[PDB]
Amino acid sequence: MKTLSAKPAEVTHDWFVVDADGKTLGRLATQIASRLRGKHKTNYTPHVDTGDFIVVINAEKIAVTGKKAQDKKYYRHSGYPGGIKETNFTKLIAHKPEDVLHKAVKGMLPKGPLGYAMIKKLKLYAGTDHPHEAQQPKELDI
Amino acid sequence: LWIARINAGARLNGLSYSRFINGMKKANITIDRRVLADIAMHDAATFGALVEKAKAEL
Amino acid sequence: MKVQASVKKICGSCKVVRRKGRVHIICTAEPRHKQRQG
Amino acid sequence: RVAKAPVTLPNGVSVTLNDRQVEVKGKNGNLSLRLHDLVELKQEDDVVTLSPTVDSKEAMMHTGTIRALLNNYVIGVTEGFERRLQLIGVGYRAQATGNKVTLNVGYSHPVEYTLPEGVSAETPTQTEIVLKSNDKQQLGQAAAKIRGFRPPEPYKGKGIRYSDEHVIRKEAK
Amino acid sequence: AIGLVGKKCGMTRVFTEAGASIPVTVVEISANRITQVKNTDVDGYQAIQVTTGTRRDSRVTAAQKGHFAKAGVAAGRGVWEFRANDSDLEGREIGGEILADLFEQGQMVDVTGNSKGKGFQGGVKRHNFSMQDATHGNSVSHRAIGSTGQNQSPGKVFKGKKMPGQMGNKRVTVQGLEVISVDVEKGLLVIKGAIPGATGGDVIVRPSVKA
RNA sequence: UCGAUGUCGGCUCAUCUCAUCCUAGGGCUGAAGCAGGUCCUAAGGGUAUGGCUGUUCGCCAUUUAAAGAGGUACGCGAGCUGGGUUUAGAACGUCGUGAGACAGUUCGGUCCCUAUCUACCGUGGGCGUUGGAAAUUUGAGAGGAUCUGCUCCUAGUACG
RNA sequence: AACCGCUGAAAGCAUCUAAGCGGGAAGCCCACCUCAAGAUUAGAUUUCCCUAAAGAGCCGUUGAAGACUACGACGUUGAU
Repeated sequence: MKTLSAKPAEVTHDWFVVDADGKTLGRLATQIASRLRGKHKTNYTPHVDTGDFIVVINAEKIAVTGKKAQDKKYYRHSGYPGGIKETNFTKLIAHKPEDVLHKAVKGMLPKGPLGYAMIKKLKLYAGTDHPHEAQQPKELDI
Repeated sequence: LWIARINAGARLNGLSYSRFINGMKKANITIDRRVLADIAMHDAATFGALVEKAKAEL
Repeated sequence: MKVQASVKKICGSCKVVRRKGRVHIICTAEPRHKQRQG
Repeated sequence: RVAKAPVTLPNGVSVTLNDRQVEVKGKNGNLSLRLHDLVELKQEDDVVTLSPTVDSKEAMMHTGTIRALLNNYVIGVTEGFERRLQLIGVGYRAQATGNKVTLNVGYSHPVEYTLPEGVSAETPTQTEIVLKSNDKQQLGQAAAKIRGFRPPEPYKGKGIRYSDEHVIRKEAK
Repeated sequence: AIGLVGKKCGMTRVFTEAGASIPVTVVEISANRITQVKNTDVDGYQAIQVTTGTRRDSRVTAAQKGHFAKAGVAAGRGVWEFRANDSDLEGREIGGEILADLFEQGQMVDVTGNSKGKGFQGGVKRHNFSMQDATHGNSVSHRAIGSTGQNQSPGKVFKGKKMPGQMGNKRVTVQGLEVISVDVEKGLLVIKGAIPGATGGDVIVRPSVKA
């Protein structure tokens, strides 16, 4: 008797829809990261991607508690001297509303080639309409 | 790895790992985590029965 | 107005007001006595 | 105390609450505000009472502010709000035509100001300006904006000042 | 905001009746044949595509030949595009003509061109670096770049550092240039200013955004 | 760190902080006006040439809107110089009997390295972009730029 | 941003703030100029071609283009 791996050829990725309207950013991102990593499956092995395809709608309506809408700052560096740029949660959700949840899930997910694959799996769409009618995903509440 | 897989199975059956192991220990079930993970991975119904015993002991 | 760590009323006319988690002293009688904490 | 104080309604004025929005109809005009969730509105003939959903130090304040808003709206719609501005100086004169008022001041270019909706400005004489509004908030904001262009000065008193208000005086030399 | 494509013929001068020199450049303007109209529905943005000049069939590929035949225009020596809006797409349909009468005398224009290429040049020329002393013991550093960083901290050259590079042969735009004269019959436009590039090159003339 | 981490100053080239020199927005004023004084916000740009001295500094002259305070191995010599300091010669004052010595002075006195890696400035080859190709392009994003005097007019009006 | 507010209670008054609504800097993000899909999230549009096709390259004459490259033009149906 040996402990077996998931044999990537045999793993199937299911499609789920998550409505981000009115949910807490971090508390939703933790669950999305867990689903993307595949921690809910009994065949989970750290080196195989066994997670699901998470489609998120109403990404701009994600909520943060306290004064974090006006005080949570996102920094980045351009690589040039003094090239440190800072934006707000509110301005970021106005400009690129996906990037908030994308960044939150990225920070939670592991770093590496396999983490890049799982973050590739993630699908985020603003608004109540998504171009995944063909996939026929399943509504999920979490 | 065994603990992760057992947690996954217990949560599929409606229970967490820290309660499932406690229920095992209260039921006096001596199955090791290696065998428990094997059962969770390759036989869902037997693991469901184990979770039922644990939940009846809790 | 005077910016200082210690702000206290200088007369009865002076009034203490808190805005944006900051301490301000405003008196109608005198403009100079007005103070802010910071 | 203010929250406890019940608002008195004239016979003509009528107030309705639906979908958490308060609407007041009177002869002068119609005024609408948004009710706070902690606060609750009760209508009994000839009177209106405001009470909080939950009893707390946080909610008492909100119910009080809502009561003050509603009392101000009731009396304003019944009679309206009037404010007076005075211009002091040889070269200062104000002329109001229609909804736009032009004020002449020290600056070379004559300042032109457009009043917001629900505000009417009349000038029986150039020196003094009269502003009449349905509601006190708009009246005060418009008066403050008009005052902003040419605030008073303490050496000679020149500028735009409210009749009620008093200007501090300073002596040169 | 749609413009036109011309050829720089060189610089000359215009005398004013008051006796004032006006240095001008003459741009040859062959009729710009509209080859494609772009819109929000099909393309997502609004623009006018034009061709100018002439190209022989041996040099016109089958794909470009079909692209031109769709519009019904004769192949030119290049295809250009102008960002346009609803006002500017009013009367411009595929196969139409844009002439020098797009621009009227006395208005400001912006001219874009490919500046003369100086090749690989040093800091002294390209970045206007101050030259080091010719004498007083100088050895091999008359035109040297000099220090490029400070020390261990940071210990790296910062990005955007000014160093010897290729100079010229880049897109350059000049703004606020008047238009002295327009000739539809000769298809020539006369523009105040340097109008960057060399003579015989292709220059883009557009209305000034500043106005 | 002594089987070696090159000193001060100058030149060239910079990068960052704000405890802001000018510009920009304000409160108070013993703010009549013009000019200021103090403090708050603000680092986007700009923030001199010469005589003396090896000088950093400092004094001076003449300007400027202003001639800011600092960190970066008191930035920067495998980028340059080598005037001072700090070898070997010689001399003055002083100390020592003497050889010699002086954060005392004076004249003179070899500054190496063809760049492997990182970094940076340019410019190409390869493949990829769900058949291939010729063109036109949207823009996630990145960089550049951001300075300011004087004259006239308002008006010799407001103020005095 | 500092600062100045309107209305307004906690705190019958007062109060720029707790709800709500304003003004406000060479500063922040756009707007201006340049680059930009190796943006592996590799996008979009119009044409052309598929039993060595459409095209690309080599080669040759070469350019206000260039270190070599690359880029631009032309090669008898031609002014390179």
